[PDB]
Formats: sequence, C-alpha cells, structure tokens
Amino acid sequence: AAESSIQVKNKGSIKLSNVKSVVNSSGKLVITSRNTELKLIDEFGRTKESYKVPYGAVLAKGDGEQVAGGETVANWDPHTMPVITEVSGFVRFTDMIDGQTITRQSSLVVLDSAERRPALKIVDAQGNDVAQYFLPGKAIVQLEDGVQISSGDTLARIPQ
Repeated sequence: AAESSIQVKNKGSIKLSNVKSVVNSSGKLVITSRNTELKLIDEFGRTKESYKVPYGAVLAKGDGEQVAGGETVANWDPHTMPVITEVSGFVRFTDMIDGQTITRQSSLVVLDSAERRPALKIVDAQGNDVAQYFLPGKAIVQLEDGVQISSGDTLARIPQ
C-alpha cells in the first residue's frame, strides 16, 4: 500500500506518546524520534487504534485534539524519512565538487562515499556558524547555499 494516509475509524482523541516536539515551517510539528505511538481516547481511557508513525512525520491534527474520525491525523513520506534542520537559515555546503559529487537531474547530489561526506552546520543568516550534517550514499540536497531555509523544512533525500 503506497498510500501513507492514516484513517481513523471512530471519533477518538489522538494521544501521541514518546515524541519529540520540533517547530516546523508551519503550525504543525515534526517528530524526530523513531519510536512513536498513537492512542485514541473518546469517552474512557481504553484505546482502540494504535498504528505506528516513523520519524520525520507531520501530524495533521495536534495532540489531544478530538478528531471526528475518518480523516488523516498524521502525514509522512511513505518512501523517505526527512532529515530535520536544527538551525534556520542558509544551507552551508562544504567541499562541493562539480563533475564527481554533482549529478544534474537546483536539485544536485551531495556526494558519493564509494566515489570518494563533509559535515557542516546550517548558517544563521548567510554564513554564520551556529549541528553536524551527515550525507550517506546517494544523498541529495536540492537547496543551494544561501537558500535561507527555515527550521522544519527538508528537501528530497533520494534514498539509496
């Protein structure tokens, strides 16, 4: 099932447990914890729906909200797990080699471990130092330097 939407059978308030609250580009929050659980409370403490939520998910409705049911409460990419940015501002790219660590599809690949992964923190405004960025195999960042990306945003990672 390629559909990443989560359906709710009955109007039970979502009870998200063991989650990390990270401010995103919008009012929603992105969870950075791999182990997450959902619980439904409607009239009593007995749960009816559990499901499971991977890392990098965005919740449609906040925790404790009495969802009417039949609507998505959390949305996430069913193919990729986004990597959150702790520092909001320009993306700092270190040791960017063209022709070897660049793959045109701007959307460009970061680096290839087999072909050769520099780690740098996100700039504050333009190039200020404020976080370690890990680039595994086939990892691609579509945000160029100076993009001034805000916290809670992620580009396509292109898993290997």
